[PDB]
Amino acid sequence: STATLCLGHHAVPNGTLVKTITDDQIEVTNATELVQSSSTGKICNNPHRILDGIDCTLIDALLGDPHCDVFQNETWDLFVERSKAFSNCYPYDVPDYASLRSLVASSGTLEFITEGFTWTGVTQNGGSNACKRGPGSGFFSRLNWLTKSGSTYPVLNVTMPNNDNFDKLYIWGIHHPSTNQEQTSLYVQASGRVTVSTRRSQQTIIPNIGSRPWVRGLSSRISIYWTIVKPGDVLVINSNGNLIAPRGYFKMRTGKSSIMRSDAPIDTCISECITPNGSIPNDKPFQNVNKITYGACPKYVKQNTLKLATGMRNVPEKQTQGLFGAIAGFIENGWEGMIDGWYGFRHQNSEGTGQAADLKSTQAAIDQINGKLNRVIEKTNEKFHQIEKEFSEVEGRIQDLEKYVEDTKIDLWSYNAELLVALENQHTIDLTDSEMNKLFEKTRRQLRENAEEMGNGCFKIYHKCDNACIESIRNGTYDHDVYRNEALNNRFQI
Amino acid sequence: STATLCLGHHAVPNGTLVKTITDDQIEVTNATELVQSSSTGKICNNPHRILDGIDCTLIDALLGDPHCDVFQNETWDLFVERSKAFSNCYPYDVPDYASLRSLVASSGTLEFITEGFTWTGVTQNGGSNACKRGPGSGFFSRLNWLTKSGSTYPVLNVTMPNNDNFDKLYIWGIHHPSTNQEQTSLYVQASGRVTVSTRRSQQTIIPNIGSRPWVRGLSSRISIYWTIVKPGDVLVINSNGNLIAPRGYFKMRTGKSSIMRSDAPIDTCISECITPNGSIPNDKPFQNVNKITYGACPKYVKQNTLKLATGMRNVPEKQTQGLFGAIAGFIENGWEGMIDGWYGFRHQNSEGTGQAADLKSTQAAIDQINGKLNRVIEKTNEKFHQIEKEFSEVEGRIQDLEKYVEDTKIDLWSYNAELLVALENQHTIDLTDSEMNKLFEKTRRQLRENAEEMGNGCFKIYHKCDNACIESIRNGTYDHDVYRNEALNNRFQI
Amino acid sequence: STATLCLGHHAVPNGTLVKTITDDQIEVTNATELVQSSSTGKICNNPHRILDGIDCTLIDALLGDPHCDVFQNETWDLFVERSKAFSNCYPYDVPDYASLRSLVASSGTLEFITEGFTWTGVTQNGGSNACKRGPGSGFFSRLNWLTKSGSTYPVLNVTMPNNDNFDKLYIWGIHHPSTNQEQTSLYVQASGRVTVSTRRSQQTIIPNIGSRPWVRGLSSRISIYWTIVKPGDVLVINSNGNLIAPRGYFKMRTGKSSIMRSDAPIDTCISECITPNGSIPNDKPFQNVNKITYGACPKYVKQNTLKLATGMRNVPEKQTQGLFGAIAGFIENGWEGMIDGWYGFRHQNSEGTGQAADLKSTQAAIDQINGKLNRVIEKTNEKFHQIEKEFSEVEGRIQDLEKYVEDTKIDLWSYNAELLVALENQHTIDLTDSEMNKLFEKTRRQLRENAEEMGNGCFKIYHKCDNACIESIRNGTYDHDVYRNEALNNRFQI
Ligand SMILES: *[C@@H]1O[C@H](CO)[C@@H](O[C@@H]2O[C@H](CO)[C@@H](O[C@@H]3O[C@H](CO)[C@@H](O)[C@H](O)[C@@H]3O)[C@H](O)[C@H]2NC(C)=O)[C@H](O)[C@H]1NC(C)=O
Ligand SMILES: *[C@@H]1O[C@H](CO)[C@@H](O[C@@H]2O[C@H](CO)[C@@H](O[C@@H]3O[C@H](CO)[C@@H](O)[C@H](O)[C@@H]3O)[C@H](O)[C@H]2NC(C)=O)[C@H](O)[C@H]1NC(C)=O
Ligand SMILES: *[C@@H]1O[C@H](CO)[C@@H](O[C@@H]2O[C@H](CO)[C@@H](O[C@@H]3O[C@H](CO)[C@@H](O)[C@H](O)[C@@H]3O)[C@H](O)[C@H]2NC(C)=O)[C@H](O)[C@H]1NC(C)=O
Ligand SMILES: *[C@@H]1O[C@H](CO)[C@@H](O[C@@H]2O[C@H](CO)[C@@H](O[C@@H]3O[C@H](CO)[C@@H](O)[C@H](O)[C@@H]3O)[C@H](O)[C@H]2NC(C)=O)[C@H](O)[C@H]1NC(C)=O
Ligand SMILES: *[C@@H]1O[C@H](CO)[C@@H](O[C@@H]2O[C@H](CO)[C@@H](O[C@@H]3O[C@H](CO)[C@@H](O)[C@H](O)[C@@H]3O)[C@H](O)[C@H]2NC(C)=O)[C@H](O)[C@H]1NC(C)=O
Ligand SMILES: *[C@@H]1O[C@H](CO)[C@@H](O[C@@H]2O[C@H](CO)[C@@H](O[C@@H]3O[C@H](CO)[C@@H](O)[C@H](O)[C@@H]3O)[C@H](O)[C@H]2NC(C)=O)[C@H](O)[C@H]1NC(C)=O
Ligand SMILES: *[C@@H]1O[C@H](CO)[C@@H](O[C@@H]2O[C@H](CO)[C@@H](O[C@H]3O[C@H](CO)[C@@H](O)[C@H](O)[C@@H]3O)[C@H](O)[C@H]2NC(C)=O)[C@H](O)[C@H]1NC(C)=O
Ligand SMILES: *[C@@H]1O[C@H](CO)[C@@H](O[C@@H]2O[C@H](CO)[C@@H](O[C@H]3O[C@H](CO)[C@@H](O)[C@H](O)[C@@H]3O)[C@H](O)[C@H]2NC(C)=O)[C@H](O)[C@H]1NC(C)=O
Ligand SMILES: *[C@@H]1O[C@H](CO)[C@@H](O[C@@H]2O[C@H](CO)[C@@H](O[C@H]3O[C@H](CO)[C@@H](O)[C@H](O)[C@@H]3O)[C@H](O)[C@H]2NC(C)=O)[C@H](O)[C@H]1NC(C)=O
Ligand SMILES: *[C@@H]1O[C@H](CO)[C@@H](O)[C@H](O)[C@H]1NC(C)=O
Ligand SMILES: *[C@@H]1O[C@H](CO)[C@@H](O)[C@H](O)[C@H]1NC(C)=O
Ligand SMILES: *[C@@H]1O[C@H](CO)[C@@H](O)[C@H](O)[C@H]1NC(C)=O
Ligand SMILES: *[C@H]1O[C@H](CO)[C@@H](O)[C@H](O)[C@H]1NC(C)=O
Ligand SMILES: *[C@H]1O[C@H](CO)[C@@H](O)[C@H](O)[C@H]1NC(C)=O
Ligand SMILES: *[C@H]1O[C@H](CO)[C@@H](O)[C@H](O)[C@H]1NC(C)=O
Repeated sequence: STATLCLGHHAVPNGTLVKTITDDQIEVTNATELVQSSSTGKICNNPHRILDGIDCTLIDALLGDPHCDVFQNETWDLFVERSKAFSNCYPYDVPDYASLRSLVASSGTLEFITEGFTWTGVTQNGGSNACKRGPGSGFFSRLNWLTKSGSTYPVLNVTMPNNDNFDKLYIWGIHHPSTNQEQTSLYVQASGRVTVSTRRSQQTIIPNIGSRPWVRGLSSRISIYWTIVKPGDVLVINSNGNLIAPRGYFKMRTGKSSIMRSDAPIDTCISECITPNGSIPNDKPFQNVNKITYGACPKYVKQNTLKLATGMRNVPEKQTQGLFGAIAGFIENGWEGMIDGWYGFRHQNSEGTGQAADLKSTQAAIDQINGKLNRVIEKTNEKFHQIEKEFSEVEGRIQDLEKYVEDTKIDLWSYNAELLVALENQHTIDLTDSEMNKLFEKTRRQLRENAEEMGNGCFKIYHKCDNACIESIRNGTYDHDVYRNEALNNRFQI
Repeated sequence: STATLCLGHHAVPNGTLVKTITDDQIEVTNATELVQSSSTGKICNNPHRILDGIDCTLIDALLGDPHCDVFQNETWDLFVERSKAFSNCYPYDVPDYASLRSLVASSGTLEFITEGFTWTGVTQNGGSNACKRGPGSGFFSRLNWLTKSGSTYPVLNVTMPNNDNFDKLYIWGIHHPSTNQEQTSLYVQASGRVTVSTRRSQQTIIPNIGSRPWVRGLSSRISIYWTIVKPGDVLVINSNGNLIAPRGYFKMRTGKSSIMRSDAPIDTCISECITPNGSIPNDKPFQNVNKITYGACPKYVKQNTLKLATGMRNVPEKQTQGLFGAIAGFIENGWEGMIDGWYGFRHQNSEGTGQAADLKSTQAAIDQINGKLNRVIEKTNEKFHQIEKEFSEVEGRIQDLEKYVEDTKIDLWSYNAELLVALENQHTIDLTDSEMNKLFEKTRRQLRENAEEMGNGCFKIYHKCDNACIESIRNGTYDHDVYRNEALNNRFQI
Repeated sequence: STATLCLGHHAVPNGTLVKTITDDQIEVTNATELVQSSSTGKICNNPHRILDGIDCTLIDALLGDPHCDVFQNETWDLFVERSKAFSNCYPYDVPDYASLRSLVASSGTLEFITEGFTWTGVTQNGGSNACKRGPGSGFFSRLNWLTKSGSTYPVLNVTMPNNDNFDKLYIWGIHHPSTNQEQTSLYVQASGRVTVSTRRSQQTIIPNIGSRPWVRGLSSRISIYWTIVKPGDVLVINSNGNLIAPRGYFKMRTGKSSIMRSDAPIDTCISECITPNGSIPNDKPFQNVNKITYGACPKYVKQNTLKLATGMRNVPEKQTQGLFGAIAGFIENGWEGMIDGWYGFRHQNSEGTGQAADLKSTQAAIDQINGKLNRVIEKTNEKFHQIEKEFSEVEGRIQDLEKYVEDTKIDLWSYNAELLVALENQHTIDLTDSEMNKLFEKTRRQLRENAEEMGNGCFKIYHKCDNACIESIRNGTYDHDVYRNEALNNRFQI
C-alpha cells in the first residue's frame, strides 16, 4: 500500500570535540587544528638568508673582534646569535648596546667602506694582547687606536663629507684609562675628550679614568658610540686624547633583516617561518611555539590547541548506540553507514530497502566549510624586525613597556583566536543542520499531499513507490499528480 | 476553480559583492562602504585651530628664532610643521628634541611670561650674525646670552620661585665653544658649567669644547635643555660660564593640542578629522588614508575597502537570467519588477495577474539594517596627542617599540574590521531571508487547508479567489472558513 | 467535538533591556551585569601581602631614610605608596627613579645583606642634620658616607665578588657639593669622581658642584645610581672623592610583586583583585573601576555597563498588555502566568482549561544559557607588575608611548566587550526562540493529520481530547492513530 523514505546525515565512529558559543565540548565528524604547537628544532636556510653568528654577536662582528672578521662585509636576512658566543678582544661596552644591535641588524649588512682618515700628529694602529690577532697584539679591525707620537697629541680635527647618496653609519669610541698614569702616557693630556658631530648632531664623550674588573688582562675599557651621517651632511671628529677613531663607514640599508637569539641548528630546508625553537610550518593561523618570530608566521597565542570543526555534529544530540533497521530519519541519529555522502536517503518499499546519498547538499556543506577554511588560513602576515621579548638584564621602565606591549598583544590575539574558533564552529554546525533540514523540506514539498512526516525525519509515502519511484524523489523529478489519487485514498481512509 | 499566490523578494539588475563567513564574494542588492580611502588634500581650519608653522618648527617658534617670533605667544589645537621649514639662528641641538617637541605641542601654547632675572657680573643680550635679527646680529628671542663683563664671570646663582598656581616650563641652554680660546674669551674660566635645579630635580651640563661642522658661520653650538617648575617649588640656576639663560617661562597647560607634520594646504572648511594627507570625512568607521590622525576619526586599517551589506541577496543563489510569467515564488528567483518593496506577493487568478509588495516585512528588514548601520557608525573616537609613527632618523630601541605598538594596533583593528563586516553581512543575509521565510509562513497559516505549497514559493489556492480575495490574504483578514468547503472539495478529489 | 492546545513561553512583568546586532534596546526576561563598576574602598590584606608604605616611598625604604627603616628587610606582594609619604633625610635625586622603583618593586624584597667593605684612607659613617636619626645627625641606613681622614682622600679601589648564586643589587651614590669649598673640605680633590663597574657594565659619575634649592637645610645633593652584579661577576668601586658607598647588596628576586600608589585604607578581608580605588570582586569579566590593577582582575573597559541576556525576549515583539482567556500561543504573547517553566502548554478542552510547562525545553534553554555564562566568566587573568598609567610629571616621548599603549589596549578590550555582549545576546535570543519553535514542531508532528495550526501558536485538535489525552501529547506518548478517524472526519467535513 505505502512506502517509507527517511532523510538523513552521516556519522562516524571516532569523532572529535570542539568549542562553540554554548558547549565547550560538542562532537563533530571532523576538525582541523589551528594552533601549530611543534617545531622541527632546525632553522631552514631557505628562503631567508640565515647568517649563523656562531662564536660572534652582531656587535663583535661589527667592531671587528679578531675571531669575527670572517663576517666582514656580511649580509643577512636573519643573524642568529649563539648563546656560546664570546668576545675575545679589547674589553669594551656599548652604551645603548641594544639600539646599536637593533639598527645594524635591520640594516642587514656590515658592508664596510674604509674612508682614509688622515690622523696627523699621532699615527694609527694601536694593539693589545687582549685582542690578539694572529701572532701578537691586535685590535678591532674596524676601529683605529690612536695614541701619542713622539711626545704629544695634537688636537685632532678632521672631517669627512657624505657626498654619497646614502646614510653612513660611523662606529667610533673612547678609551677609559685604568690610571691617570696610563691616560698621560698614551694621550699626554691629563684628560682627553672626544666629540663626533655632523651639522645636526653632536656627541662629546669624556674619558673617565678608573679601575674596572680585570678582563682579558685589563682594567681599562673602551666605550663604543656611533654616528649616522645623512647625504650632503658631513662628519667632524675633534679630540685631544682617547680617540678610538673609526676607519670608515658601514653602508646603511633598510629591509626585512633582523637578528634572532637561538641555539637551533641551522639546516638545509625550506620554511618561511623562523622561531628560536626552529622553523615552524605557517600553514595554520596561530602558533604556540614562541612569540619571537621572523617571516610569514602564524600569530602567537597562549592556547596550545584550537580545533576548527570541518564537519557536522556526530550521531545527533550524542553519546553511544542502538536501535536497528525499521528506518529512522535524521532526528536523533546519524547514519554511520553513509560513507558515500554527508546527507542522503534511505527507503523501505516493495522492492526492499536501500540508501542513496544526496551529493547536492553533501557538496554545499562541504563547500561552505572549505570556504571558511580557506578564509581562516588565507592570510600570511610577514613580520621581520620587531621588538625583543626576552631579556638578559633587569632594566625597568623600558623593559616593562616592551614586555607589556607583547603580553597585551598576545592576550588580544588569544581572545581573537578563541572567539573566531567558537563563532566558526557555531556557524559550521548551524550550516550543516541547515543543509539537512533544507533537504527534508525540499522532499516535503515534492511529496505534497502524497505523504506524511512521521516525526522521525521520515515520510510515510501513502502509495506504491518502487525503487524507480524512490529514485525520482531523490532526483527532483517526482511527479506527485501521478500518485495523488492513490495517496489521497490510502491517506484519508483505508 | 483555483488561484495562485506566490511570495517573493525583490532583486536589482546591478548588485554588489560582499564578504561573509563562508563566501568571500556573495551578491546583495546593496552595500555601504566602511573604509574612507580618499582625502581632499586640504586641512580644514575648522573646528580645530590649525597653526601653520610654515618656515618654522615648534622648537624654533619656542626658542625664538628670528624668523619665527611671529608665533610669539601663539596657541593652537594642531601645529602643522612644514617640510620646507628651516632654522636661521644660532646652530643648536636639543637633546631629547622629540620630547620637548611633544610636551610643548601638547601644552598647545607658547605663552611666554618674562620674569626678570637679575644677572649681576655679566650683563645680558649676546648676539650672533648667524641669528641676524633685523640689521645686525641677534639671538633666540626667548634665550638670554650671557658673556663676560669687564674681565670676569662671577658664579651666577639666582633663583625664581613658582608662587603661581601652574607649571612653568623654563627653556635654557649651554654654549659649546669651538676652541678653548673662545671659551676663555667669553666666559673667562677654562671650563664653565651650568646647573638648573628645583627642589626635586637637578641638571648640571658641562660645556664641551670642540669644532663641529660650520653651520651659518660657526663651529660652536648651543645645547637646549628644559626645566619644569611645579607650584610652590622654586628654580635655582647656578653657573660659572656658558649659560644661555632663560628669559622667563612658558605657561604650561593640558588639552587636546598636538602637532602634525604635513604638507597639505590649509583651507577654510569644516572637518573634525585631520590626517597629514588632508582632512577626511569621519562618517565611516574605518579609514585607510593614514595612521597619523587628529580629531574624531575613523580607525585606521590596512584594508582599502570593506563593504557592509545593506540589502538581501540578489536574484537567489545567483548569476544570470530566464523563465517568464507562470508565477514563481521566492525560491530560486527574486523579482526585479518589485521596486515598490523588498518582499511581496504576485497572484494569478480569475481577474488576471498582478503584484503587491508587503510593507510590513519590507520595513522590518529595512529597519534592522538601519539598526546595525547606526550601530556600525554611531561612534566617534576623538584622539589628540598620540605617538609619532613616521621617523626621520634611525634610533633603534625606542623607535622599534613605537613602530611595533602601532603596527600591533593597526593589525588588531584591521582584523576587527574584517570580522565585523563578515559577521554583520552574514547576519543581514540571514535577517533578510528570515523576513521572507516569515511572510511565507504567515500566509501558510492564513490559508489553512485551503491551499498547498507548490514548492516554488507559491501556494496553489484551491478556490475562487478574485482580487478582493487576494487582497484579504495580503492584509491578514482572510477568513478561511468561508472557502474551506470549496477548497476541501477541489483539493481532495475533483 | 474538538479541543485546543497552544504552545508558549513565559514572560515577566518587570524585564530588562540589552543590546544586540540590530536592536540597542531589546527586552529580555533577565540579564546579568558584566562590568564591575564599584569598589569597596578598602584594600584586602588577603590573599596578597600588602605592605603599606605609609609615610614612605619604596625608594626611601630602600635607601634607608631614618623614618623608613621599619621596612628594613621587608617583603611584599604589593607595596602601597601613600600620597602623604615624605622624605626626611639627605636631599637626593634618583636619575631614572621610575626604573629603580620598578625593578625593586618587582623584586618584592628589600632583603639587605651587609658585605663589609674596607674603606682604607677615609673611615665611614658620615651624617647630616637633614637626616636626623634619633638624637643627632644620621644618614641613609643603607648608604655609607665617606669623607676625608686626617687630610687626604686616597683613590678608593675596592672590589666585591659575586660568588653567590643570585643577582645582587647594589645601590650607591655620589655627592654634589654646594660650593667648591665644600667639595675640597670633604673630599680634598678639586673634583672627585665615582666609577662603579662589573666585568660587563661600568658607570662613572662626576660630582657636579652648585647651589640647589635649600631642602632640609642644604643646597647640596646626593644622586643615586645602582649596579646589579650577576653570579661569578664582580663589582669594582673606584673613586677619588664624593663616594656615597653602598653597605652591601639587596638580594634580587622575580615574582608577582609590584607597587601601587593608593590612598585606600587597607582592610582585613579577602579579594584577589586590587585597584587603587580599593579591592573589587573579579567575578565579572570586565571592570570600569580603574585601569591600574593587581591580581586576578576583570579587564578594564570604558563601559560602565554591559548586560548579558540570561533569558528570552519578554512578551513577544513588545510593549504593554491585553486580550484574555480564549487561549493563544507563543506568537505575539508570552505567558506571565507560567512561572513553573520557560516554555509549556495551555489547553482548552472538555474538562476545562489549564497549563503545564515543558521542562525539556525549559532546561535546554537554561542549560545553553548557563553554558555561555560560565564561558563568559570562566577566565581569571592574573596580572602583576605592569606599566604605570598615571604620571605626576611631564616627560614626553616615554610617557606618550606608555599612555598610548594602555589607551590602545583599553579601546580594544572595550570593543571586544561590546561585540561579545551583542553576539552573545543575539545568540541567546535565537537560542530561546529556537527552543520554543522546536517544541511547537515536535507537537506538530505528534498530532499528524489530527490537528491544524491555528496560526496563533495553537493547534486546533479535531477530536475529543480530555486532560489525560492532553497529557499524552505533552509527554510524547500521544498515539495519533487512535483518534485519526474521528479527526479525519471532524476535519474534512462536519
Ligand atoms: C577531515 O578534516 C581534514 C581537515 O579539514 C580534511 O583534510 C583535508 O582534506 C582536503 C580535501 O581532501 C585536503 O585538500 C588538499 O589540498 C591540497 C592543497 O595543495 C591538494 O594538493 C590536495 O589535492 C587536496 O585538495 C587537505 O589538504 C586536507 N588537510 C587539511 C589540513 O585541510 C579531511 O578531508 C576531512 N574529512 C574527513 C572525512 O576526514
Ligand atoms: C676643524 O675642521 C674644519 C673643517 O673640517 C676646519 O675648516 C673649516 O671648515 C668649514 C667646513 O666644515 C669651512 O666652511 C667654509 O667656510 C668658507 C669661508 O670662506 C665658506 O665660504 C664656505 O661656505 C664654508 O662655510 C671653513 O672655511 C673651514 N676653514 C676654516 C679656516 O675655518 C676648521 O678650521 C678646523 N678647526 C677649527 C678650530 O674649526
Ligand atoms: C543603498 O545603500 C545606501 C547605503 O545604505 C543607501 O543610502 C542611504 O540611504 C539612507 C535612506 O535613504 C540615507 O539616509 C539619509 O540620512 C540623512 C542623515 O542626515 C538624512 O538627512 C536623509 O533625509 C536620509 O534619511 C543615507 O544618507 C544614504 N547614504 C548612506 C551612506 O547611508 C540607499 O538608500 C540604499 N538603498 C538602495 C535601494 O539603493
Ligand atoms: C644661592 O641662592 C640661594 C637662594 O636662591 C642663596 O640663599 C639661600 O637660599 C635659601 C632658599 O633657596 C634660603 O633658605 C632659607 O634659609 C633660612 C635661614 O634662616 C630659613 O629660615 C628658611 O626657612 C629657608 O630655608 C637661605 O637662607 C638663603 N640664604 C643663605 C645665606 O643661604 C644661597 O646662599 C646662594 N648661594 C649659595 C652658595 O647657596
Ligand atoms: C536572572 O539572572 C540571574 C543572572 O543569570 C540569575 O542569578 C543566578 O542564578 C544562578 C542559579 O539560580 C545562581 O547560581 C548559583 O551559583 C552558586 C555558585 O557558587 C551556587 O552556590 C548556588 O547554589 C547557585 O547554583 C547564580 O549565583 C545567580 N547569580 C548570578 C550572578 O549568576 C537568576 O537566577 C536569573 N533567573 C531569574 C528567573 O531571575
Ligand atoms: C684595583 O682593584 C683590583 C682588584 O679589585 C686590583 O687588583 C687586581 O685585580 C684583578 C682582579 O680584579 C687581578 O686579576 C688577576 O690577575 C692575576 C695576575 O697574576 C691573574 O693570574 C688572574 O687570573 C686574575 O686575572 C689582578 O691580579 C689584581 N692585582 C693586581 C696587582 O693588579 C688592582 O690592582 C687595583 N688597582 C688598580 C690600579 O687596578
Ligand atoms: C620553545 O622554546 C621555549 C623556550 O624558549 C619553551 O618554553 C619553555 O621550555 C622549557 C623546556 O624547554 C620549560 O621548562 C621545562 O622544565 C620544567 C621543569 O622540568 C618542565 O615542567 C617543563 O615542562 C619543561 O620541561 C618552560 O616551562 C617552557 N615555558 C616557557 C613559557 O618558556 C617552549 O616550550 C618551546 N616550545 C616548543 C613548541 O618547542
Ligand atoms: C596618504 O599619504 C601617504 C604618505 O604619507 C601615502 O602613501 C604612500 O604614497 C606614495 C605616493 O604618494 C606611494 O608611492 C608612490 O610611488 C610608487 C612608485 O611610483 C607607486 O607605486 C605608488 O602607487 C605611489 O605612486 C607609497 O607607496 C604610498 N604608500 C605608503 C604605505 O606610504 C598614501 O597613499 C596617502 N593616502 C591617501 C588616501 O591619500
Ligand atoms: C576610581 O578612581 C578614579 C580616580 O583614580 C575615579 O576617577 C575620577 O574620580 C573623580 C572623583 O573621585 C572624578 O571627578 C569628580 O569631580 C567632578 C567635578 O565635581 C565630577 O564631575 C565627577 O563626577 C567627580 O565627582 C573624575 O572625573 C573621575 N574620572 C576619571 C577618569 O578619573 C573613578 O571614578 C573611581 N572609580 C570608582 C568605581 O571608584
Ligand atoms: C574512539 O575515539 C578515540 C579516537 O581514536 C579512541 O580513544 C577510542 O578508543 C575510539 N573507540 C574505540 C572503540 O577504539
Ligand atoms: C552591472 O554591473 C556593473 C555595475 O554597473 C557593470 O559593470 C555592468 O556592466 C552592469 N551591467 C550592464 C549590462 O551594464
Ligand atoms: C517595571 O520596570 C521597572 C523595574 O522595577 C520599574 O521602573 C517600573 O515601575 C516597573 N513597573 C511598575 C508598575 O512598577
Ligand atoms: C668589503 O666591502 C668593501 C666595500 O664594498 C670592499 O672595498 C672590501 O674590499 C671588502 N672586503 C672584504 C673582506 O670583503
Ligand atoms: C605675550 O604674552 C605675555 C604673557 O601673557 C605678554 O606679557 C606679552 O606682552 C605678550 N607678547 C606678545 C608678543 O604677544
Ligand atoms: C635583615 O636581613 C639580613 C639578611 O637576611 C640579616 O642579616 C639582618 O640581620 C636582618 N636585619 C633586619 C633588621 O631584619
